[PDB]
Parts: sequence; C-alpha cells; structure tokens
Amino acid sequence: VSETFGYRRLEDFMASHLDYLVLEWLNLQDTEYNLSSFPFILLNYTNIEDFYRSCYKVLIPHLVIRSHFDEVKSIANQIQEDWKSLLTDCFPKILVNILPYFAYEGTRDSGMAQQRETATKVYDMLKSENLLGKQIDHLFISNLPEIVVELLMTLHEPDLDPAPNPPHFPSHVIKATFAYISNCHKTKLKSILEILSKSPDSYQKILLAICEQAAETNNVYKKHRILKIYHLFVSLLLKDIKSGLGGAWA
Amino acid sequence: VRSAAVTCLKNILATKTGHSFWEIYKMTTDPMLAYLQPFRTSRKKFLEVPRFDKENPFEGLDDINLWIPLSENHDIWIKTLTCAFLDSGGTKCEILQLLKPMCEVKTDFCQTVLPYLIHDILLQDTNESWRNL
Repeated sequence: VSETFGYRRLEDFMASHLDYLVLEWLNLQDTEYNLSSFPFILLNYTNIEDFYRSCYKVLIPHLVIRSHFDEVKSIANQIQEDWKSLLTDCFPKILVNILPYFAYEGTRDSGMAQQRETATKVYDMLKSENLLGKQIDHLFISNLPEIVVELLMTLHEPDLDPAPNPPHFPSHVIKATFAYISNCHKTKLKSILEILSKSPDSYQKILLAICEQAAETNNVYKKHRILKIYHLFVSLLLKDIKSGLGGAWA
Repeated sequence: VRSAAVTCLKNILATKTGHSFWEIYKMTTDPMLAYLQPFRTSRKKFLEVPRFDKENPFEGLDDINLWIPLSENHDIWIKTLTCAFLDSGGTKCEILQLLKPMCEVKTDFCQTVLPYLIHDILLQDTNESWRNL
C-alpha cells in the first residue's frame, strides 16, 4: 500500500496517520486499550522502547491533554531521558490543544464547553512550580514561530476531501487564537504580527515550515490543504503591510 | 539548499568578518543588502568559530586515493575533497569554516570554494609541509 501511494518506506506512511491512530486508540478508554498495548509491530519498531523513542513527540501531547502525567513520567524514566526536556520539546503540540478553545465563544453549548473546561484545568495545572510554570512564559516567548506553525497546520475549512489529523479548527478560530495570544502578552498588543516582527527572522522560519511539509508529501489533497494554510498566512502577512515586517518585507 | 544557505548566511553575518564586510558594503546600493536585513542581528559578543588542533593535520589530505579515486563519480569526489580540507585544522579564515553545510549539499559550491581553501591553507603554511604535500 505504501509503495503504491508513493512513500519510500512504510514508516513514513504509517507515521503520516500516527496522531489519528494514537487518539483513536486512547478514545476507547478501556483497561486493555493502553499506549503500551498499541501495536507498534505495525511500525517497523521491534520493541516498545524504540517506538517511544521514535514517536514521543506525538504520544506525549495526547497524554498531557488527557492528564496522564504519570504515564508520560513512566515513558520518561523507561526511555532514559530528561523528563523536563521531553515535556519541553512537545510544548507547541500541547499548546495547540489547550489554547484554541479559550478564544472561541466559551460556554456556547454543552458540547464544546467541556473542551474549554479541561483545557483551562490542564493549563492552570502546568502553571505549578513542579511543572514548567516557572518558565512557561519564557518558553512561550522563546520559540513563537513553532506555536504559529502548529496552530496554522490545524486549519480545516468545511469540499469532499479527507480531513487532516484529529486536531483541526476553522480559520476564524485560528485568527481568534492569534488575537488571544497577542492579548495575553505582557505589553498587550492588538496584533500577533507585532511581536512576530520583533524578530524578523521568524517570518523566514514560518514560511519555511509551511514549505517543508509541502515538499515532503506527494498527496494532492494534503498539498492543497498546505497551500490553503500558506494562503491564509500570506494574506495575514499582507494585512500588516502598513508598518513593514520589521525590515524583512523585501 | 535554502535552509543550508540561510544557516550559512546567519553564521557568516554573525562573525567579526561579516560585520566588517557590512561596514564597508552598506554604502553601496544593492538588493542583496535588503534581502539580508532580517538574518543580521546586533549582539554584544561576536560569534566565535572553534579551533581544533589536530594531532596530525596532514593525515586527512595525505591520501593518494582521496585525490584520485576517479570512479566516474565527480560529485562525491569533490565533496569528499572539500570536506577533507574543511575538517583539517589548517584553515585559518573563520568564514571558510562555516561553509561546510552548504558544501555538503551543492557540488558547484565545493568547486567554487576549493581554490579558496587551498589558498588559505598555503597562506598560513609554515616550513613548507603543506606546500610539499
């Protein structure tokens, strides 16, 4: 199947859907259905530790949003790596799980309000001293293009095309999340592109990050979705041509 | 290639030689200055390019097979020769040290940069060991 689709290796095709597989596996919420029981043999990884090493960047955010911090701690001390570093490396993927639910009409319905509630609970919980709460703001400010790219990649506008990985939001929700991020800033500016303009090289990174994932894939639908994300970002950039993008406009 | 070029541009502009180049070159009108504005940054301390002292700086280059493999593969030959010149400690110019990632991805860049590496090697040559080799 992977050879027919065009992936040079089975690992690439299988990891293209790994986030959806992990979320669907955890959605069963049964005692026998656990991350350890996940069939890593479908991947070429021989043992569970290799699977953890190769996919922690995907598995950790799901455990964090589902509040199984004991599970990620267990993964950390079996993988023989810094638990602090493991939690830090996956920060943008977790942020695109908590942040977007604040800025879109909370408590509008009983359905989507619980996502807001659990996101707020989790975010307030990592603010404690034991977790990243001491330098959470510094980690937020330090690599802002990462959150921007990961938030952009969740774009999905409802035609007759496959849906992306499970966390996906419409464009207006992404813009609301950007507005909330800018508002939550200490100086409280109206536009995210202002703080993005503090480091002019950031525009270089984001445009590359959208470009890179555009070139790695060969599926037409995924390429079209990435092109739509690119169009959204470029339109947002052009909307702030009045003041210039910190000397990086050319 | 784009990512390697961006990394090399940042590294070169960060060093003292890049700053000194910018002081002279900013007077002239050129689109390249406009393109390179975002990558440049102002820092209190200049970028430091590490110097490693090889026990024998000549063992990497004193290989006849390295100079003439000639197995109908020009690209890997030129890449290996440029890399062998770069990984030796003979090179003294700092901006030449930062050209390895872009050399690894482009053969034309290796061909362009090899004469400069040889010239820099011979410029710092003492007792004519490098010249003889």
